[PDB]
Amino acid sequence: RDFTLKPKKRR
Amino acid sequence: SGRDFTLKPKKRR
Amino acid sequence: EDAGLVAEAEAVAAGWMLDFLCLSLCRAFRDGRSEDFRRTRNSAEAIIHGLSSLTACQLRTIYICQFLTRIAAGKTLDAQFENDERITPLESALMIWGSIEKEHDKLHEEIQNLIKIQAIAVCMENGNFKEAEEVFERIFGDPNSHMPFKSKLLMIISQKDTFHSFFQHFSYNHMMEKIKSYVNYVLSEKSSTFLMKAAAKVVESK
Amino acid sequence: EDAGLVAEAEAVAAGWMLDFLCLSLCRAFRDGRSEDFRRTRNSAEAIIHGLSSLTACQLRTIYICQFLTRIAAGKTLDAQFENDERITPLESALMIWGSIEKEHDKLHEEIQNLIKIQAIAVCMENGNFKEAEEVFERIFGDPNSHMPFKSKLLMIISQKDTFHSFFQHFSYNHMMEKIKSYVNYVLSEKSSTFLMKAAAKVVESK
Repeated sequence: RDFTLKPKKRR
Repeated sequence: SGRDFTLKPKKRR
Repeated sequence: EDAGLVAEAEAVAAGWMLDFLCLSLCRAFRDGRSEDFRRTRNSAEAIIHGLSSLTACQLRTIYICQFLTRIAAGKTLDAQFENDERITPLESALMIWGSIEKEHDKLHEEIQNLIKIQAIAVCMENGNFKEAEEVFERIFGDPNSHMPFKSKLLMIISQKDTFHSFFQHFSYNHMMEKIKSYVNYVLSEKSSTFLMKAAAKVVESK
Repeated sequence: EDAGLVAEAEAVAAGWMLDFLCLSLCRAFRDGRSEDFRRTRNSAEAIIHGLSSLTACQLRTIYICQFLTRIAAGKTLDAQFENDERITPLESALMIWGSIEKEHDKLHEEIQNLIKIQAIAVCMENGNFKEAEEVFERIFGDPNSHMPFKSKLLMIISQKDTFHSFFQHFSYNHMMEKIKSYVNYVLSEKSSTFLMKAAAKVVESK
């Protein structure tokens, strides 16, 4: 849905 | 194994 | 040991999920539900990547999922499904069609020839007359010359006829509905698989 | 009709797969199997993304899966888990920990306070002292912060002492053991779910 488990590589 | 099979392609072939 | 019995149980449930995600992918492909096809494809690819070892039956299921993805992106020429950058999606779907363990009957031969014809027609309706000539040789060229219209396609490429009537008779849609005719066969062949079966029983009583 | 009952059947199977992949994620997290955790995470991502609606029971399951993915990447500061670019991995799990509809018991407070400490300690195991001060202000200026160590933490930042013995007592290891204790509690709550109990019976007699 609008839920995320994987991150992106620049915070 | 299972990691060798892809269902999604890449952009700009 | 309790840890070993868990790993085998997860590998069993992973096989149940792969079969179900194949039904959902086949049904979304037939029904033309594009967004449900995109989500089911992502779920199938993640479960496949999670499998440590494959059986012959599971490899057949993975190739069915792969075949539907290249066919769905048959007209998307800038999509790269293989490491070789020169393999068009319809060319990739042709290689998988010859790898699925299945009957090589009349329907299989009709779908294969329609893929070969449309692999060139897709390049024709984009101005890529050079790539259409390259696709023609990787498929036909002079391997063993096992096709009648092999010479008729060559001239159409030289015609640079972007929209030829021959491509409309052996159309992209005629290839689609014959694949969906086979998809309906796979939909019936696997309809008794565990996960979709128990899910159907739950809905029947409700 | 058939299309409506199919959509309901695919929703029941999707809920079964979420509970199973949640149990597999907690088990790989507890055991420390990083590669299996990475693959089970990707499978849980797409299964959750394919769910249209969510029940209150499934919402808690997603939060639990979210909580483990960010604790597993707690020391990776540049890993952005939220659309909000300022949320570090540990303070993202801190928001999820308060979002899970669960018992706010003794173990809940210990995990919460240890996350708040390590959210700053992780920023100071590197040379990111500016990020540590900005994490402290986001978690603790006023007044939702009844932690007595608010004064000691604010002082440790301006010490530049990375190997501070305060962080060796409230360490990342102590935070992991408290979370793995809760993971074991979750691991036994849904160890009797449909998909896992079905696959277990297939292997148990095998």
